[PDB]
Amino acid sequence: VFRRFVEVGRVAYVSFGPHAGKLVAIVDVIDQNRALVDGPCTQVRRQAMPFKCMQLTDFILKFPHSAHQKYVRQAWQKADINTKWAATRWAKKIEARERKAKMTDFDRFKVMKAKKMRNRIIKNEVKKLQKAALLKASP
Amino acid sequence: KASGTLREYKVVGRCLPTPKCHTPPLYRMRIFAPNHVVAKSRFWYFVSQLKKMKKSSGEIVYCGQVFEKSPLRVKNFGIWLRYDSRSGTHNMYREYRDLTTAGAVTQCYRDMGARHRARAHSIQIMKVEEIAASKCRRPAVKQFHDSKIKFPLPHRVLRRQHKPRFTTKRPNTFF
Amino acid sequence: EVQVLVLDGRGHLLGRLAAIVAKQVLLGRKVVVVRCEGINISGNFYRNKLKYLAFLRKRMNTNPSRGPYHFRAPSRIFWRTVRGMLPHKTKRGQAALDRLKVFDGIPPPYDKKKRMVVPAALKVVRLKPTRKFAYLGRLAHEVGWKYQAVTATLEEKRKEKAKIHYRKKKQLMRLRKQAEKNVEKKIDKYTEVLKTHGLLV
Amino acid sequence: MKTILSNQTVDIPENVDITLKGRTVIVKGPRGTLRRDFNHINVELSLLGKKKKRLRVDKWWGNRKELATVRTICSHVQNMIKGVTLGFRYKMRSVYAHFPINVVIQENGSLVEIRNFLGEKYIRRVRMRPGVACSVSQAQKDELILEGNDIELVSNSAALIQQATTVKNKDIRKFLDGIYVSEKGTVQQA
RNA sequence: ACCAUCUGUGGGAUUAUGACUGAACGCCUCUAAGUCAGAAUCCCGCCCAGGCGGAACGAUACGGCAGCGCCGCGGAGCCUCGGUUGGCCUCGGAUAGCCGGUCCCCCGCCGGGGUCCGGUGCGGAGUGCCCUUCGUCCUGGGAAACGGGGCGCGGCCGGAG
RNA sequence: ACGUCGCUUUUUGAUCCUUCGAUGUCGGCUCUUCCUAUCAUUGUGAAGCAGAAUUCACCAAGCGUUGGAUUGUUCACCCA
RNA sequence: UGGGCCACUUUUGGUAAGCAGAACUGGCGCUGCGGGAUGAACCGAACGCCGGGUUAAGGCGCCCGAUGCCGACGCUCAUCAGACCCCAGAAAAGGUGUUGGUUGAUAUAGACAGCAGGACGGUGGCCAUGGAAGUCGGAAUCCGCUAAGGAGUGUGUAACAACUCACCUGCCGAAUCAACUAGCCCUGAAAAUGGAUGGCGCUGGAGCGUCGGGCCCAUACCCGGCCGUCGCCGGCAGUCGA
RNA sequence: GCUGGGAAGGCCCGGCGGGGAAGGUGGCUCGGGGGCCCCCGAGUGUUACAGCCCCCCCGGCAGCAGCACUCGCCGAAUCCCGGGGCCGAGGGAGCGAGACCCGUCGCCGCGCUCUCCCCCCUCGGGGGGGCCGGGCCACCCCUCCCACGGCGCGACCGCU
Ligand SMILES: [Mg+2]
Ligand SMILES: [Mg+2]
Ligand SMILES: [Mg+2]
Ligand SMILES: [Mg+2]
Ligand SMILES: [Mg+2]
Ligand SMILES: [Mg+2]
Ligand SMILES: [Mg+2]
Ligand SMILES: [Mg+2]
Ligand SMILES: [Mg+2]
Ligand SMILES: [Mg+2]
Ligand SMILES: [Mg+2]
Ligand SMILES: [Mg+2]
Ligand SMILES: [Mg+2]
Ligand SMILES: [Mg+2]
Ligand SMILES: [Mg+2]
Ligand SMILES: [Mg+2]
Ligand SMILES: [Mg+2]
Ligand SMILES: [Mg+2]
Ligand SMILES: [Mg+2]
Ligand SMILES: [Mg+2]
Ligand SMILES: [Mg+2]
Ligand SMILES: [Mg+2]
Ligand SMILES: [Mg+2]
Repeated sequence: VFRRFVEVGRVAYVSFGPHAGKLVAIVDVIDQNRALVDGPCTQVRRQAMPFKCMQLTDFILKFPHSAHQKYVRQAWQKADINTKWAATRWAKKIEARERKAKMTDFDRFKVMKAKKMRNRIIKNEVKKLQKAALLKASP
Repeated sequence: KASGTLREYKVVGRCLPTPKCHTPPLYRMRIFAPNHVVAKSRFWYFVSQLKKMKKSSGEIVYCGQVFEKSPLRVKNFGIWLRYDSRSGTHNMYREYRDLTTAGAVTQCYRDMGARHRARAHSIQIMKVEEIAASKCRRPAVKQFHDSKIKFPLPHRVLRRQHKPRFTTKRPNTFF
Repeated sequence: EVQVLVLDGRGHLLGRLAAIVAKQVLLGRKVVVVRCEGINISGNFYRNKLKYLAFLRKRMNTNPSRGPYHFRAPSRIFWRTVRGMLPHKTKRGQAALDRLKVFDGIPPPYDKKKRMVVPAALKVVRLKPTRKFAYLGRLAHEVGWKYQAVTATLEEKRKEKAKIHYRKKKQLMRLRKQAEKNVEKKIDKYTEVLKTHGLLV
Repeated sequence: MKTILSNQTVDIPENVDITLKGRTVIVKGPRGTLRRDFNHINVELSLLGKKKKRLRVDKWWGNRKELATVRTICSHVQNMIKGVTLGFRYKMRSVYAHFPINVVIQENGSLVEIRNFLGEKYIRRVRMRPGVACSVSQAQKDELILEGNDIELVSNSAALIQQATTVKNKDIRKFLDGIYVSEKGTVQQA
């Protein structure tokens, strides 16, 4: 039933801690609780990291266990993990949450007006569709 | 002695010079201590038992923190220790995996406290050695020597239980 | 909050939920806990039943009519636990206790509402999967609660009604998505405005 | 000590179709359907092959207590396979010293009446578990055949009969009356 | 007045205990997960009392000015008690998994199965959604025009915990 | 058995903390409730348990545990 | 005033005592305040009346101020669990519950466990006797066949017989066994009104061991205001606009 | 600022190599899942179609307790800015004119003027550059003493 597995090369996304919000690559595994983790292209130098702050993504990189950061970066840049991660819906959701939080009062005003008009249009269309499906009478 | 995140100290000491012997020998010890003060205290405690030396009748010529040589290399530590249980004294040998020798020793103190109710003053470290995976003996460590190690995290308990404290959606554990 | 906070008692640990609710009612909030028979208790059922039987044995020897009133209904049991967590012998404590409403099953005033869930109290995250736990409904029924049957049937009927309502809600969302597909051209600019500021990925 | 993984595999015979609805295993075969959910055990059940049809039970980070549930689940599934392929037949030999035991099979073998156990007037009435059929033998003198698909239910019915036939206030080493399960086997012996 | 006569009752979860399947520990095993039988015990029933606890229902103040109920937001007001400062009108649930959508089979034109397709650190997301108040007057482009509002009348349906 | 570790406060001691500007001090009768370290009864396991009778132990205190001669007696013994 | 009492350590009588008597220091008495739910003596700290800040001991699920930390590592399931000096309850002895540790041993020349074979001859060995043929006992402990078989580990017979094990081999393929030890838990573990980690309750911990960051308040500490006292036997007769 | 004049680390495919092993790369053998070609699992090993550790003949470059949050102790080797809260006790400080409209006063820290040229804004008012010599340090040379540390070379004394 499991689809994501901690292993050598799995790309993890850090949720909290000093390195929160960055992608990293699992290099090695220790004691069921920590992993030697090193994300070179994402500005995380090699260090141990608990599994609790990791959220595995669907990307797996190919390199030997405990290889050096040179080879980790080589694999990462050949895979273009930055662009693929940007393409995924997870990072899109995170970006949208961030840009929703950073909204100013004027942007909130514009959002209110646009959403008001958009919901008016959509609701009117829904009423039309309900009429179309309501004009049926045949047992 | 209490704990924290232990740091290893090389402590070099000697007896004070006497007319009998103007060049008393120097002795080195590795003390895993919270700070240099406790390192010196534990050094004097240990050399009092090992040799006929005293803090007052001797002096410490050096007390320096030993940085980890390879803090990015996962490695296996075997710790020979002896400790005072509630009903005697026993020697133990334990296995750990850590990026630092001092971290392995801190793990040893925590593990002895959890498993044997032993305090840091009872525990008495007498050897810490980096050993090979083939030389490992405890299965809890031996099961991590696999180039194709792979496991999922089955039951991710939500740790942000109070943020939000009230919500309409029941949490999902599978991830 | 000034509104009435409604909690769905299914799957919540008894003490874990009562501790939150006591603070809430002390802070001037109105709390309504429904479906109190679905509250779990950690530890195995026979142990929990033994604990409640001991509470049953605790009574005033001289006159049991004055002694500890052992309330049998699950809602009353949860209410008593909340009372034990509250300073009920003062006026403020009595007001806080009166701000709370407890129910076995879900009455009509609340069965047409949205029910909140407290993650910090849920059995799923406050119990390891290997531990045994007991249902307040079974425990109360076996210690004297006489209405496990009627409540079960009424709850199943409410489940059927809410299922029909949910079916209609699904139909409404299907129509809403179809209407968005219809007026994509008309609302394309407002969609851009929403997207730039992060609503509607 | 949390072992990283403990896994065990069971081969499915060709004429048996096993479906996984979560942790609910549905085993279908020539003798019918056996259904059982293992929702009280947190495991990873998966079906692997296309011709072999292997079924793997995985348990990650299992300590000593739950490491033993893997073989339990595999054995229960193999019991389901055995039940839907060959069925379970428990042969019980009713032994008595003096008083013969009158065993009467009522409606469609779901009710067993023990009449003259130790020569008394009370008639024991035992209702077999659903889907379990009782019979009085023809090749044997005092023998009962209990046939079914769920081994749990079949053996529980056999135990019901055996514990209905119980001696009281007597030296049980002397009074050896009762019905005891002589052997446990299958139908069709395949 | 046992100094006469009459009446005195059912179920459930289970204790001890005996078993089932089945590992741990390629054998065994009543136990570890999951099951079974089970008692002057326990709990309820039957029996007694009936909450500063509720229900349904009835009648509801004169032969003289005399009371009252309901309808009007009908008006004018007095006295007294204060809180609050948008709403959310709802599947069932699982957590070693979920949710949404579609083509075939059943049961009366919809639901349930199976195939297929999607999403899943839940975006068909409560970290969410809906409404969003300065008001008018010229005055155009868009949405609309199958629309909006009636403390507007009359009718139908549904909701019983 | 020789030893050894406990529990209880239904015995008798040890002490004198409370009460001497007073807590009515033995026993019996009456009457209620509680404990179990269970005598009987329910369900059980065991025996040098064939049956009967008996012996040990378990869950267990719901119900019962009597009439009299002597004695102020509690205790003691007997008759039934 | 000349009745003292309590606590750490030392210490005498006593089975012991919230008993009786000594030494040192502190305290209570004579003392309030924070904490130990509660408490003469324990922990902190001693006090004029207030404001701000910060601590002590102790805590931070709710009662009840504060962990509503995305705390760390492990241990533990109790059908009488556990939960903090004084302290308000327990022992020896056990456990194939689980964990850690020590020591020893067997093993791809095939472990261990299961299923399956063999389990012999001198010799029904000597005394012992009523019968003791391996198995009631007193002594001896050898040999050959062997792959191995003990003049025997048990069950059994009056003795035999017949089963069983030591011991060898087959099938099986990869690790396995035993003896100790100390952590939690369980047994050991029984009293009277109904009742007590303070209660509620708590089992991805609100339990136990070892640690981190925060945070909470005492009459304590710092700063400031005010009152009074004490001290400087302080200053002022110079009102000397000349 | 100091440390091991920090430890590791990043780049220069680090180049010349050596040695080693597995948590064993590729390949090869075996047994399996996909229509004689791919994936999975068990053995061999020394680099192969991945890599890891140790030694160098030596490294070089940025950075340096890192504004890529890996692991310290501090500030004569330490400064600047901002926010929140509580507070306003005291009441004749003038040696000066001989006070008189009234102690904007003591100590401490500064600015301008009683000298003059200019520069840049502003319609007289603002912002700046100084204005002549001294030393001492930094640069070059060569130059003394002392303290400390290490290394070599002796004379004496003592320990064989
Ligand atoms: Mg089997
Ligand atoms: Mg008998
Ligand atoms: Mg009568
Ligand atoms: Mg049992
Ligand atoms: Mg049953
Ligand atoms: Mg006295
Ligand atoms: Mg008096
Ligand atoms: Mg009196
Ligand atoms: Mg009296
Ligand atoms: Mg008893
Ligand atoms: Mg009674
Ligand atoms: Mg004394
Ligand atoms: Mg005295
Ligand atoms: Mg005093
Ligand atoms: Mg004091
Ligand atoms: Mg106090
Ligand atoms: Mg206390
Ligand atoms: Mg204060
Ligand atoms: Mg407290
Ligand atoms: Mg609070
Ligand atoms: Mg105990
Ligand atoms: Mg810096
Ligand atoms: Mg003032």
